[PDB]
Amino acid sequence: LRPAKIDRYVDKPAYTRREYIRGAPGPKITIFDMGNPAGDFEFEVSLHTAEPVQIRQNALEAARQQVNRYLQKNVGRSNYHFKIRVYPFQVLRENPMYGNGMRRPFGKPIGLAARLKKDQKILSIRVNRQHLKFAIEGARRAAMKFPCKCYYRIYDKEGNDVTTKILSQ
Amino acid sequence: VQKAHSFRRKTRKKLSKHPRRRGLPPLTRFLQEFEVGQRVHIVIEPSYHKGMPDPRFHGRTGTVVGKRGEAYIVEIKDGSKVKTLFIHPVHLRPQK
RNA sequence: AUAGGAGGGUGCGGCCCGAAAGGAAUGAGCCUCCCCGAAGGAAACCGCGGCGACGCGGGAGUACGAGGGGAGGGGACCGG
RNA sequence: AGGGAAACCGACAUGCCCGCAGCCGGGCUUAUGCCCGGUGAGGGGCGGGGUGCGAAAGCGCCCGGAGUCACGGCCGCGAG
RNA sequence: CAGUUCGCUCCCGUGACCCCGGGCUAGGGGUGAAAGGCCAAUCGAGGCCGGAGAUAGCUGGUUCCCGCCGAAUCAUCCCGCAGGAUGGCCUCCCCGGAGGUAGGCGGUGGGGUAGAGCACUGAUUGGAGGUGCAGGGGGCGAAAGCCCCCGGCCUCCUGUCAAACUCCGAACCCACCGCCGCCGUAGAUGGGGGGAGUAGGGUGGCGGUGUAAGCCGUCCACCGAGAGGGGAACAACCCAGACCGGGGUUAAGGCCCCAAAGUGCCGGCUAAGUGUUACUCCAAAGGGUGUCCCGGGCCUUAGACAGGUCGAGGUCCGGGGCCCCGAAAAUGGACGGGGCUCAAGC
RNA sequence: CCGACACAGGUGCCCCUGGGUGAGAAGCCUAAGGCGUGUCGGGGGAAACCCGGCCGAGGGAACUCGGCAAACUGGCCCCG
RNA sequence: CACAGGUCCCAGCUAGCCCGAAAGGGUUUGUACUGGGGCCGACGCCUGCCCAGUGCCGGUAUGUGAAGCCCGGGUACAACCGGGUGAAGCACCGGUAAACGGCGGGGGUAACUAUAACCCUCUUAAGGUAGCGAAAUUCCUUGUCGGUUAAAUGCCGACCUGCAUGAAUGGCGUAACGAGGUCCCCGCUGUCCCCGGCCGGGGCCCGGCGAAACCUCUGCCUGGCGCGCAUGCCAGGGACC
RNA sequence: CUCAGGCGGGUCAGGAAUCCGCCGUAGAGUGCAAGGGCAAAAGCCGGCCUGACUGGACCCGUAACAGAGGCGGGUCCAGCCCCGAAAGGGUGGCCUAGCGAACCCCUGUGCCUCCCCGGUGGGGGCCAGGGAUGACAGAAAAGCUACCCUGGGGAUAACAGAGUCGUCUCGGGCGAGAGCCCAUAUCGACCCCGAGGCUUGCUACCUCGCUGUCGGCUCUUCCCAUCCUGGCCCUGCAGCAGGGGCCAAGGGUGGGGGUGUUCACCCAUUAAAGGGGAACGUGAGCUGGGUUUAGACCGUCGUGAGACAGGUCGGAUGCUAUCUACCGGGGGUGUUGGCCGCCUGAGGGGAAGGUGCCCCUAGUACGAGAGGAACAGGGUGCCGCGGCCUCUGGUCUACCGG
RNA sequence: GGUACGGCGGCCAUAGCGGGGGGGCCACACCCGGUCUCAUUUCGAACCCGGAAGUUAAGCCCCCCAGCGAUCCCGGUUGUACUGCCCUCCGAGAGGGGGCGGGAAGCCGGGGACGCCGCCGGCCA
Repeated sequence: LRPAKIDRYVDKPAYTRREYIRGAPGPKITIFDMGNPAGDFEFEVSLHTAEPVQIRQNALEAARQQVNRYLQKNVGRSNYHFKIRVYPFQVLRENPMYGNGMRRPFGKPIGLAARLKKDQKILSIRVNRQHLKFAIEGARRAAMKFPCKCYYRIYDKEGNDVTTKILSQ
Repeated sequence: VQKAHSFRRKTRKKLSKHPRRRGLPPLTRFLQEFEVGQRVHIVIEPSYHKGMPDPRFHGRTGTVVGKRGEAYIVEIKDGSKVKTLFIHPVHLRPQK
């Protein structure tokens, strides 16, 4: 597996038309909703990206697995809702290189990634007051697996930012 | 790979029509008249396939300098060359 | 014989040459004085503003200014 | 005197319109000069004409006289 | 010593042996126990002279001065790709006579890019409702059938997309008309003729491609084909476009010394020689009661914390500036150098 | 004589060789014959280093691609 | 490379093979125990299958097959068109492998587990026999086992899984021979541990004769810029001739 | 006249035979790819017909601006016609692909013409259609070169240099999990951020009027990401030893077997037997074993000449130092007159030293036991360096003897 | 001049889809019957020929709505997203920023919108 810095940046154009892309791989991440989606939770911790970034499906799956394990261990399946709000659409290609070099260098698909915009939410963990610390820790652990700087905010049901208010008292 | 220019080369959107404008256009544009020296814009009607100028000259403004049959003779200046075209009135619009 | 750059360019200073063809005793370098001067352009001092570096008005568009002219002294160099 | 593969046929010495320079007349302008109205060589455009294709229309080329010789120069082709 | 030699060592030395004189085989030919070997220091076709000054798109060279204007390496075609022709861009001469449009304002038309969005086409997490739907599998029943789920297909909610999607849609670009501006009767726009050179471009911004360097186009700004003043030197970066002799003021930028100009002024920050870098060169994720600040909070001046007693402010959170760790290379040494700490850094 | 030469090559080793040792026209010494012209001389603990030659304690191929080079044996008689 | 030996092919003479423009000629003052043309290469034991492919040889009934000749048309004569005859050569048939060259694959295989060995059948002519094998041939490879050494990408013997051995482009073996390549043992030694002395000739100085290769000008460094590795440029360091 | 699909209802008949009603902007269809256009149609079903024609103009595109043989398309005039009541439409396919110079030849159709005239056979010419060049703006066309030759190219490869670091080597963030519990004694998944230019690759920027390759020997020097030697921290550190980490580059890091080998493997010692840079340091220093000419053999491929980043045997290494560089040896000038002698020490160089073992401490501390230290104190070896010839050995072309 | 009358058109959804109430002087229709004109790939269903017994049930005409669709104005998101020219402005990079000039899309809230308009004629006056 090549370094993620090769695909971290969004200079290249969007490459997501499976009708014309030949051999595009299938997704490696298949679960995006976990916990109790229909539960009534007071607070929502959302993780935002600081820069326009491409997050590989491998990183998304790793963050999903670790955060879900931590939440199951420390919260309870019926006390949280962990959701990943972005699906990988961009197709990551690579130069398929006795042995020519840079001749016909158009790349073949090798993976998938999700492209995001500045200050865009990546994932959201809905929890009650008690489990806010665990939600924050899970968000931090997820952020530690991404190729860019990320921050987290706490919103109430309406959508007002109350992160400082809550974390202070 | 180099591609030569043809009549419909790269005209997916230029020669397309608004979805609500599908069908025959009103007959005023078809039956309009012009006078020598009048200046007219070249706006192609994709539905009518007769008397259509090359799409490369779509959107320009030319000078009427005569008439042949039901087509108007329109002169344009491409760079420094004078080009004469025979355009059906349905593909024309008066200036102002 | 304590000094660094393709061996030259700009400016001048030592040492040396300097009859002719270049100026010059019908005056050379040089010393003094007087007049007009384009663009530009101070300060002493007086009053005021600013926390301060400093600035504003007068002095003043004055002294000076590339160059263009004139007079006086000396008597052999200047250019090269 | 051109048109045509060939047989072969075979044309404006100005019918008309715009119009620069020049010329004429008028106004302003010290003058230069500018403006206006006519005539306008050369110039442009119509009209008409010869021939080739055609049943004809219509088109191509051409038609209201400038060429020729010489000295020198640039260039293209072939010869080293 | 020698355009093949000398020394030691080594092999044959009555045989297919070594040597001499007279003869024959001559160049696509001779001779060859076959190595393309030898044929007068020449052999995958000898030498001499003639064709012959052969030809080449390939390499090199092309001789006096000043004056005026001044390019190009991009489109089509070639057994074309180190070469040519037709165009484009340069220059010189002449005809024509009243206009022209690089810039701008307003108007009449064209557009589908950036952005955005799901109204089409194709993708996309979960939930709710509706449909027996060739789904399919089970309970149920000799059998025909029902009852369960799961799946398929529609509507809605929820969470996301598109270079080969668009219900929308700029900046902006182009054509034409009126005008301002500029050029033009000291003759433009335009037309005819003569002579070219140019068919490897580079840097820089943008677009496609690539791990990146790079490759391929586009923009015409700079070098090519460009002096002078600076960035330490530097093609391309900044000022600037230059006839000759003088005077002055400014531009880029600079003022502690090298080095002309301040150890200049006020407020704040840095303790790391961090820095002393406009760009050509410049290290990150992650962390820091290191400091200087801003904004929100909860307790809150004999009451808050540190250890029911003292008795002045505490305890968090999200941020901003500078700095710190993360940070290992080969000749001795690089902020240009010296050096610089209320600065000569920011 | 040929090779550009007063060339260590080739042509001509083409014809011949006293005494001793010895199988020998071998090696060494020597008589006759020839020469000091295989042509620049002189100096010197006057070095390092290079080329030719001799020896070298203990070990004996540990060197090296490889015992390259050198060393060991060496003639004659008898046995085997 | 040659060689003696083996074997194959053409030729009864005005032949076979060959030089040449021709005339004439070489083999030839020759005559099958001969002349000419290939391949292997003393000697010992042997040399298996295949004639579909290419080549060579013989036949060629039959098809095609040039000119010439004949017939009809055409031309006042020809040019021209159609048909008949039709050699060689090809098509066609057969021989020929010490001619060029080839000698696989599956269906399978069972009985003991592998093994599969005998063994039967089809694609096209046949499916590699005797021998030899990790080889001057073996990719994996420094194959595996044994010997040689303390230690073995070496050498020798064996195994067979022969990428890609093999019978006259010969297979296998072989005494004697070799300035051929290759491994080991005794002995020897300055090859080496580890180099040290000595001899003669140069080197060095002095007296003479006396050149050439080469040469943009010049000529100190560290870190940089640059066509990317500078004595000459930039900032520094050092340096008497 | 109106499609695809869907809904409700119908004998065989069900998912799908053939029907009936409703919804249905095209979700159908077009001769064919895609794009666009087409719903009282350009689609579906029917009637008639051949304009898929003849003689000609002007214009757009291929080929913007900006030149073009050939080709395609558009707007028209005339002729003779098709459909329709008429308007109106028809010069092929709804628009964009389905194709091609010169010369020569075949065909149609009318005319001109063939050397003094005329006739006949035959020939030539003008116009239209056709036979093809796919390398498609149009030569008719198989290979080896290692015996090669020539002219050039750093416009263009192999080694090296330069840029980059995908790969390579080496670090860091988080912490699921393994560790009796315990994430961090030790290992650390899935993910993410970096350093070096020590492997390989990519690019083609310098070098093809010449910069000699791998390996070994000789010799010099440098980096730390340290193998040992010096000093420390954590430990799942009792001692003896281990695992992880920090400071530290003064010194050492050796000898052998096969192989051309670097490397890797193996043997006996050792404290250790570290990885790298210097034009993959070092051929005007050496050697020439591997690699890469010319000779030859084997296997495989090719009809063949031949080829093989497949083996195998053989196969040349030029130098009189011009400048600078370093090693030592000399002659001058200057240092305010000259000369002899003795000193000072600014500076530069050094490793002048490095490292084992043995005896005691001690069979002690520690430990159930086995096993087993350290401080201090003594001895000595090896490597390196600088000197000497009394002793021992070599030589001793002085010398003596056989 | 009137008319809850018709024919031929213009812009071609702000005009459409879906709903509610009202009308029959003339006029427009539904509708009665198929000999003649015309037709069914059967059907007088359509098309066509001949008329008025009935009806305004609905096409048509007059008025009304805001459920869907469309679209105009205003306010908020917002001078946000994005962008032309210059830059010795910042950022390790990605990229951003300053000056002058342009400026959305979508969403939310309040209004608009159930079409305007032209020529002629019929009937009445």
